[PDB]
Amino acid sequence: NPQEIHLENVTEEFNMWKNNMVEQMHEDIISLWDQSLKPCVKLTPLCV
Amino acid sequence: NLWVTVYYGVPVWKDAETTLFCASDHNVWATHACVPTDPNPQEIHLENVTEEFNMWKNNMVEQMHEDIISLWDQSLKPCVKLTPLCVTLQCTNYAPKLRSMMRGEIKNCSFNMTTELRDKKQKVYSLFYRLDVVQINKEYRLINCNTSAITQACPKVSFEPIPIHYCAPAGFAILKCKDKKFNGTGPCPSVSTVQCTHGIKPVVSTQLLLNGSLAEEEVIIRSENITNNAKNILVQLNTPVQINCTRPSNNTVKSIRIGPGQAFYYFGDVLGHVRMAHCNISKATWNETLGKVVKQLRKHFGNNTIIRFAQSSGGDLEVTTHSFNCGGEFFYCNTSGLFNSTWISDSLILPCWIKQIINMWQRIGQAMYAPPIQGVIRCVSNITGLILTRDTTETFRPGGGDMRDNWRSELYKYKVVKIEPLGVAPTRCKRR
Amino acid sequence: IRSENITNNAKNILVQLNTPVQINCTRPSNNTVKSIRIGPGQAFYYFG
Amino acid sequence: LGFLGAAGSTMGAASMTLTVQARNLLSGIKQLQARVLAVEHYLRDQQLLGIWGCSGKLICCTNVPWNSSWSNRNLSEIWDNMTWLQWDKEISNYTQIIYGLLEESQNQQEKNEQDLLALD
Amino acid sequence: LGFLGAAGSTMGAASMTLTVQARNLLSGIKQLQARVLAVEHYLRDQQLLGIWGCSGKLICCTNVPWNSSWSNRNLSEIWDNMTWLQWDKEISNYTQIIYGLLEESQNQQEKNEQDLLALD
Amino acid sequence: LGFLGAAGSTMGAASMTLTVQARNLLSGIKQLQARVLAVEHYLRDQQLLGIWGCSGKLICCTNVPWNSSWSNRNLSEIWDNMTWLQWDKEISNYTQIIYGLLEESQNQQEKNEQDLLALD
Amino acid sequence: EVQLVETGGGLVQPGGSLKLSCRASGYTFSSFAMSWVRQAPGKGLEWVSLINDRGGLTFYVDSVKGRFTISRDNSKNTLSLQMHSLRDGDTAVYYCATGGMSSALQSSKYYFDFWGQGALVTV
Ligand SMILES: *[C@@H]1O[C@H](CO)[C@@H](O[C@@H]2O[C@H](CO)[C@@H](O[C@@H]3O[C@H](CO)[C@@H](O)[C@H](O[C@H]4O[C@H](CO)[C@@H](O)[C@H](O)[C@@H]4O)[C@@H]3O)[C@H](O)[C@H]2NC(C)=O)[C@H](O)[C@H]1NC(C)=O
Ligand SMILES: *[C@@H]1O[C@H](CO)[C@@H](O[C@@H]2O[C@H](CO)[C@@H](O)[C@H](O)[C@H]2NC(C)=O)[C@H](O)[C@H]1NC(C)=O
Ligand SMILES: *[C@@H]1O[C@H](CO)[C@@H](O[C@@H]2O[C@H](CO)[C@@H](O)[C@H](O)[C@H]2NC(C)=O)[C@H](O)[C@H]1NC(C)=O
Ligand SMILES: *[C@@H]1O[C@H](CO)[C@@H](O[C@@H]2O[C@H](CO)[C@@H](O)[C@H](O)[C@H]2NC(C)=O)[C@H](O)[C@H]1NC(C)=O
Ligand SMILES: *[C@@H]1O[C@H](CO)[C@@H](O[C@@H]2O[C@H](CO)[C@@H](O)[C@H](O)[C@H]2NC(C)=O)[C@H](O)[C@H]1NC(C)=O
Ligand SMILES: *[C@@H]1O[C@H](CO)[C@@H](O[C@@H]2O[C@H](CO)[C@@H](O)[C@H](O)[C@H]2NC(C)=O)[C@H](O)[C@H]1NC(C)=O
Ligand SMILES: *[C@@H]1O[C@H](CO)[C@@H](O[C@@H]2O[C@H](CO)[C@@H](O)[C@H](O)[C@H]2NC(C)=O)[C@H](O)[C@H]1NC(C)=O
Ligand SMILES: *[C@@H]1O[C@H](CO)[C@@H](O[C@@H]2O[C@H](CO)[C@@H](O)[C@H](O)[C@H]2NC(C)=O)[C@H](O)[C@H]1NC(C)=O
Ligand SMILES: *[C@@H]1O[C@H](CO)[C@@H](O[C@@H]2O[C@H](CO)[C@@H](O)[C@H](O)[C@H]2NC(C)=O)[C@H](O)[C@H]1NC(C)=O
Ligand SMILES: *[C@@H]1O[C@H](CO)[C@@H](O[C@@H]2O[C@H](CO)[C@@H](O)[C@H](O)[C@H]2NC(C)=O)[C@H](O)[C@H]1NC(C)=O
Ligand SMILES: *[C@@H]1O[C@H](CO)[C@@H](O)[C@H](O)[C@H]1NC(C)=O
Ligand SMILES: *[C@@H]1O[C@H](CO)[C@@H](O)[C@H](O)[C@H]1NC(C)=O
Ligand SMILES: *[C@@H]1O[C@H](CO)[C@@H](O)[C@H](O)[C@H]1NC(C)=O
Ligand SMILES: *[C@@H]1O[C@H](CO)[C@@H](O)[C@H](O)[C@H]1NC(C)=O
Ligand SMILES: *[C@@H]1O[C@H](CO)[C@@H](O)[C@H](O)[C@H]1NC(C)=O
Ligand SMILES: *[C@@H]1O[C@H](CO)[C@@H](O)[C@H](O)[C@H]1NC(C)=O
Ligand SMILES: *[C@@H]1O[C@H](CO)[C@@H](O)[C@H](O)[C@H]1NC(C)=O
Ligand SMILES: *[C@@H]1O[C@H](CO)[C@@H](O)[C@H](O)[C@H]1NC(C)=O
Ligand SMILES: *[C@@H]1O[C@H](CO)[C@@H](O)[C@H](O)[C@H]1NC(C)=O
Ligand SMILES: *[C@@H]1O[C@H](CO)[C@@H](O)[C@H](O)[C@H]1NC(C)=O
Ligand SMILES: *[C@@H]1O[C@H](CO)[C@@H](O)[C@H](O)[C@H]1NC(C)=O
Ligand SMILES: *[C@@H]1O[C@H](CO)[C@@H](O)[C@H](O)[C@H]1NC(C)=O
Ligand SMILES: *[C@@H]1O[C@H](CO)[C@@H](O)[C@H](O)[C@H]1NC(C)=O
Ligand SMILES: *[C@@H]1O[C@H](CO)[C@@H](O)[C@H](O)[C@H]1NC(C)=O
Ligand SMILES: *[C@@H]1O[C@H](CO)[C@@H](O)[C@H](O)[C@H]1NC(C)=O
Ligand SMILES: *[C@@H]1O[C@H](CO)[C@@H](O)[C@H](O)[C@H]1NC(C)=O
Ligand SMILES: *[C@@H]1O[C@H](CO)[C@@H](O)[C@H](O)[C@H]1NC(C)=O
Ligand SMILES: *[C@@H]1O[C@H](CO)[C@@H](O)[C@H](O)[C@H]1NC(C)=O
Ligand SMILES: *[C@@H]1O[C@H](CO)[C@@H](O)[C@H](O)[C@H]1NC(C)=O
Ligand SMILES: *[C@@H]1O[C@H](CO)[C@@H](O)[C@H](O)[C@H]1NC(C)=O
Ligand SMILES: *[C@@H]1O[C@H](CO)[C@@H](O)[C@H](O)[C@H]1NC(C)=O
Ligand SMILES: *[C@@H]1O[C@H](CO)[C@@H](O)[C@H](O)[C@H]1NC(C)=O
Ligand SMILES: *[C@@H]1O[C@H](CO)[C@@H](O)[C@H](O)[C@H]1NC(C)=O
Repeated sequence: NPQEIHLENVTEEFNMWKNNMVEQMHEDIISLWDQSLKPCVKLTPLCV
Repeated sequence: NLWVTVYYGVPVWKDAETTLFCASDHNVWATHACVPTDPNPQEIHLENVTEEFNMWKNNMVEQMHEDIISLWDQSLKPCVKLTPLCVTLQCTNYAPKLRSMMRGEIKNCSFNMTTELRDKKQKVYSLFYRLDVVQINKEYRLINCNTSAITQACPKVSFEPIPIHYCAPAGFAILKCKDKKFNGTGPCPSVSTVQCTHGIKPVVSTQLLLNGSLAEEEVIIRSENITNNAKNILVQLNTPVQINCTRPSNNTVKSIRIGPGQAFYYFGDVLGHVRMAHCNISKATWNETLGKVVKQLRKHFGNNTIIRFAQSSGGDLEVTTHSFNCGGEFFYCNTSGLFNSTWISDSLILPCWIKQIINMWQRIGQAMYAPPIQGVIRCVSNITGLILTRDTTETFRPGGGDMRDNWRSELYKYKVVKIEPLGVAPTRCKRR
Repeated sequence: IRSENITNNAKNILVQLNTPVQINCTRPSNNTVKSIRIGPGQAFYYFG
Repeated sequence: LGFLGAAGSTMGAASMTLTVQARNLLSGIKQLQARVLAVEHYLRDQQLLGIWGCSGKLICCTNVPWNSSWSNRNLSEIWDNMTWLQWDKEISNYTQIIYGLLEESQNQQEKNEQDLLALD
Repeated sequence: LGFLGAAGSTMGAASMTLTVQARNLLSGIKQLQARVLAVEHYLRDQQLLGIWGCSGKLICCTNVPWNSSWSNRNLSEIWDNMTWLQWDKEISNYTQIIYGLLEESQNQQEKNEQDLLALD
Repeated sequence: LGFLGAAGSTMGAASMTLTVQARNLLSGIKQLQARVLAVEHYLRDQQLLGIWGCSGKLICCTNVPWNSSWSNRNLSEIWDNMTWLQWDKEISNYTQIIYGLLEESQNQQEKNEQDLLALD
Repeated sequence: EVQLVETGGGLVQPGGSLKLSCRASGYTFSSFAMSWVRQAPGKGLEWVSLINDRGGLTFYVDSVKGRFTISRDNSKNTLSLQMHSLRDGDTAVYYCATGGMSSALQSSKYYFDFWGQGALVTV
């Protein structure tokens, strides 16, 4: 139940270019990606 | 007529052991991961407070030791593993016509080295110091092959001993001792409280301590038990002795790829002359320095007791020679020219040498390969203290090996206590 | 006798005894163990 | 003064710096554990104090009389001529007794209040 | 007795061991998380008691009348003949209603006190 | 309304939703650190509020007079013509002064209470 | 040696006001509670007011409760009494005295240790 409350009569300043939520998403995506490749086969024997 | 009254916020404490956090303002020490610093490290003098200190039971020392070993291992973990180098080497002498001190010190060896593709090998020539190789019966192996794999230290990570401050967690406080002539134990009457210690440089050395603090007034000699020959004596000097060390050889560093994104750095050649590494100590300063040490030793041993200094007795280089890291090279120096006297009531040169295979902190089983440093090295530091041991005369010899003593010499002034702000006392009131 | 469902033959039955039964096990052979270094700091132990 | 500045002063004088001490009690695994533990410690002292009937007060008195056997060294002798660090040793073996009494002579108070409020 | 020793006793008798239970609520990632959660849980109950106007108390009464629809069972029938574990089931569907009433009939009190203090 | 629903309203109306806001303040290493920090933050506000002599209260008042230099803006025509977000900026440079005064005119009260209770 | 010295006083007509004061030395001023005691010409001794050592708690006899203020200044080592709405029944010698209540940490007294000589007030 993702409730949302309208903040009637509230005006607020936004700045998408300084939004650190982006940085967290960036780092979490890379981390999940990398973690998922740890339990896998290495192909170093193929560098021939 | 009196009633129990409860007070919260009472200024009392007990000795305690806790986890301290560090702060400082890449490096081997993860200084970037240790940065909750404090620009205003306020200190509060406590009037009329006398506290008992004991530097030999100070758990701040044990934590510092553990943190340093841990940081070292983490920082130098994600580096090239030189397992392809544990091969038979064919070696000759680098400068076979040399008639100097360096004759026989540098070997010129060949390898059958791996390369980027698994299908090929490459022939590689490199120079090694004598102390890094073992003849196996031409026919040499690297010394680490006997016990362990070796990792190349990352060339991008500095060994400079950047200062680290230790800060208390809330609920705890750090107390400074601050008496003059404080010998490590007992009741300093000049105690003050701080949130966080001053910065301590994690300088690692044996025999002589470098770049540390100085005694305020006179040489201070400290020991867990001054009459127990099984214990070390830590001597804090009130004056620095300047030491100038160098590596007078212009070396060229070469590198090759040994795998898919892996590279090995090595000592290629020498430009100009081949000369022995060494350190210069003012002769007059050193003699004055020992005279001060002896004067203080006589306070415990007698002014009619002959005191002599002597050469270290044996064991491996970390205990028989002075050692330090200058410019990234690991030096070992012969201190026999310093500890040679007998006291009864111009410059000195320590020959030195370097080696690239290093076993830190007695961690047998994990070796580090120190990549060579390009160019020449000059390094200047002062001796701020020394470590001595003991055999109608007393004989003192240089000690070392256990790094905890290097840290005891900086943390002797501090203790950690737990604040216990709750207590009772009789007063005259009844609540209702 | 304990079972999640004693009438379900697909389940295990755990039986707790009120007396121990002593069991004496052995390997009646005098074996010699040898070891070989197989790498720089690694050793293999084996039945010699 | 500042935190622990009154540590070497008398109990009486030091009773005026309780606020200073209180504010400095409360603000990678090893460090995180230390922070969690500091919080648990803080809460245990607050719980205990609350059990005794002393809630937000830094100074509070109760109905438990002082026993003469609990180092009853006069009164001015301790408030004017002793520090808290010394007092903490003078009665170190009696704190569990005192704490038990403080809890007991609270539960009795709560029952009396509950009954009085039931009168019409 | 000891912790939970009164669990099988009647509510009246068990109301006298509240101190015992309260003191047993307070004191590698999985274990550390369990400790952090124990603290968050504890604090939520303390916050709730504070909101209801009942802070440093184990027992406190308020101005919310008992509604007979909330499982009326006489009075002595409950206190002298039921355990807390049974009572907990008798009114399990009404605790949210009761809690809401306890919060509302506090906010009304805080405002009335604020206004009375404004009289000269 | 709901959490922060009154954020755009006047201080007057907003003062009636304090319960709503309070209940939403309190409830892998980086996630655990965030939870621990939220607890430390919460406790610091509770400690501060307790030091000032205001414990289990959402609204309380004291003996520190309002200084005219602290953004003197009428009363009735501002209290009900301003939001809390605006007020917060109007006095942002004075909160440390006010907080210091709130502690001083509490420590004085604790000492006066302790002395009055000592009159036989 | 205690030095409690009263000043002020004089003749003031009914409904008027005056201020008495007492300066003191020898004893740490700030360590003691102080009071004013009235000596009417025929009553001898009447307690009038008490102030604690920090100057925060004051107590009065009902007869002056809505009229008199007792005050202290620990930097000046001064005790004072401000009288208002004076009546004929207030004619008396007013004495500065040390004693009465205490701090709850220090052996409460409930008696007067030292006396000044007294200012004369006539209404
Ligand atoms: C005892 O304290 C002294 C004083 O701090 C310390 O000596 C100092 O060591 C540092 C590093 O060895 C010296 O700094 C060097 O100065 C030269 C001057 O041209 C620079 O070129 C060096 O930079 C190179 O290495 C860097 C490593 O990351 C590279 O990033 C850089 O690009 C260069 O390659 C470096 O700055 C400093 O001059 C000396 N100070 C003195 C007085 O000699 C001494 O080592 C300490 N003792 C011990 C045992 O550590
Ligand atoms: C590493 O190699 C050395 C060299 O063979 C072994 O130690 C030698 O043991 C003989 C036995 O008398 C000594 O005389 C030599 O002086 C030793 N050399 C050194 C350098 O100590 C050494 O034991 C090997 N290490 C391991 C783990 O086997
Ligand atoms: C400090 O060192 C001295 C040695 O100089 C210790 O004294 C010795 O203790 C052993 C214990 O069995 C005795 O057998 C020796 O006879 C003692 N030596 C002398 C000269 O009496 C001393 O105990 C050490 N201090 C502590 C605290 O252990
Ligand atoms: C230590 O002192 C020696 C002198 O005893 C220095 O050696 C001289 O260094 C200069 C530098 O070019 C040479 O030209 C001289 O020929 C050297 N003299 C000798 C006798 O070899 C040495 O450099 C000093 N080392 C340090 C680190 O200062
Ligand atoms: C190590 O020894 C090798 C073998 O002598 C040196 O390499 C030779 O250098 C001469 C100099 O012109 C060349 O003509 C030879 O062809 C080289 N031999 C090989 C196999 O390449 C080598 O330079 C020595 N290493 C150093 C650093 O001096
Ligand atoms: C215990 O196991 C028995 C055996 O499987 C379960 O009984 C069966 O339940 C299904 C449900 O439709 C019936 O169709 C079968 O005919 C039942 N078998 C018998 C032999 O009656 C029984 O329900 C299980 N008990 C529980 C609690 O799950
Ligand atoms: C496994 O088989 C080998 C091969 O037969 C045995 O080794 C031989 O033992 C005899 C006994 O004297 C020697 O003479 C041979 O020279 C050995 N052969 C080799 C290649 O060394 C071996 O002993 C058997 N293993 C065991 C455990 O019995
Ligand atoms: C003050 O403490 C003393 C003990 O420190 C209490 O006296 C004890 O009371 C128990 C009760 O059974 C007796 O058995 C002990 O023998 C008593 N001890 C002594 C030394 O007499 C005393 O009752 C306490 N006083 C108050 C008022 O609580
Ligand atoms: C006790 O609770 C009952 C419900 O559990 C309340 O009765 C309800 O009151 C609302 C008010 O609008 C009515 O709409 C419902 O129909 C009522 N329910 C029943 C069953 O009548 C009751 O008023 C509460 N008692 C008190 C004193 O508040
Ligand atoms: C209200 O605040 C002002 C300052 O913002 C206080 O006035 C200051 O008082 C100090 C005390 O010595 C003086 O040094 C300053 O010069 C004063 N400043 C001004 C602007 O007057 C004022 O006293 C406070 N008022 C109250 C009632 O506390
Ligand atoms: C490399 O392997 C070849 C194979 O015959 C051998 O002849 C050569 O000497 C090896 N090189 C070194 C440096 O051992
Ligand atoms: C340090 O001072 C204490 C003071 O009692 C003394 O007992 C101890 O022996 C001293 N240390 C040395 C090395 O003498
Ligand atoms: C070392 O050799 C390089 C080669 O270019 C030269 O530039 C440098 O100055 C030399 N260093 C010394 C100390 O001679
Ligand atoms: C070390 O170098 C400095 C540089 O000025 C020199 O003055 C000093 O004497 C040197 N020390 C020694 C022992 O030669
Ligand atoms: C050390 O200095 C003292 C100071 O007088 C001097 O007498 C002594 O001979 C010096 N020692 C040496 C070895 O020069
Ligand atoms: C050593 O000299 C000091 C100087 O005061 C003296 O007190 C002490 O007794 C002397 N010790 C001996 C063994 O003579
Ligand atoms: C240091 O020089 C002395 C001089 O004889 C020698 O005995 C000693 O073994 C040398 N030390 C080392 C580690 O080579
Ligand atoms: C110690 O000094 C004597 C004096 O001649 C010298 O012969 C001896 O070799 C020196 N020892 C060392 C280790 O330098
Ligand atoms: C040598 O000691 C002095 C003493 O003040 C210090 O300033 C200087 O930095 C020290 N030398 C080094 C290289 O740290
Ligand atoms: C275990 O005991 C319960 C008690 O009601 C019974 O219903 C159940 O069937 C028993 N199960 C077995 C396997 O005995
Ligand atoms: C196994 O062989 C060893 C060889 O020395 C012998 O000592 C040991 O007693 C034997 N063990 C048994 C159980 O026969
Ligand atoms: C320390 O003792 C002296 C003794 O008179 C006292 O005056 C001083 O105030 C004391 N220090 C503190 C912090 O009270
Ligand atoms: C208790 O304190 C008072 C304070 O003056 C002192 O006179 C008295 O002698 C003390 N009691 C004892 C037994 O000394
Ligand atoms: C208690 O009085 C004595 C009298 O000399 C003094 O030395 C001592 O320091 C006093 N205690 C305190 C805590 O000031
Ligand atoms: C606490 O008990 C120990 C037991 O020996 C005793 O020495 C100590 O003095 C006691 N402390 C108090 C405050 O009586
Ligand atoms: C258990 O029930 C019996 C029934 O008579 C009662 O006497 C006993 O006290 C009860 N136990 C507890 C713990 O209340
Ligand atoms: C209900 O309360 C009445 C009050 O007198 C009592 O008599 C009656 O027995 C109670 N009911 C039960 C079941 O106890
Ligand atoms: C309440 O009384 C009934 C009467 O039979 C009894 O069975 C029940 O156990 C009693 N409840 C408690 C908690 O003792
Ligand atoms: C709670 O609601 C359920 C819904 O079926 C009901 O069975 C249960 O008895 C209710 N509990 C109470 C205390 O009324
Ligand atoms: C927004 O402003 C209007 C202006 O009259 C007001 O009526 C309304 O209630 C305000 N909204 C909120 C949430 O206060
Ligand atoms: C100040 O408050 C008074 C109260 O009636 C009001 O009339 C006046 O307009 C207010 N002044 C303002 C908002 O400037
Ligand atoms: C305050 O009154 C003005 C008058 O127009 C209005 O515009 C403003 O929105 C009011 N402020 C609030 C917070 O409602
Ligand atoms: C706080 O000080 C700054 C300093 O420039 C000022 O601009 C700001 O308006 C001040 N805030 C208040 C509430 O006065």
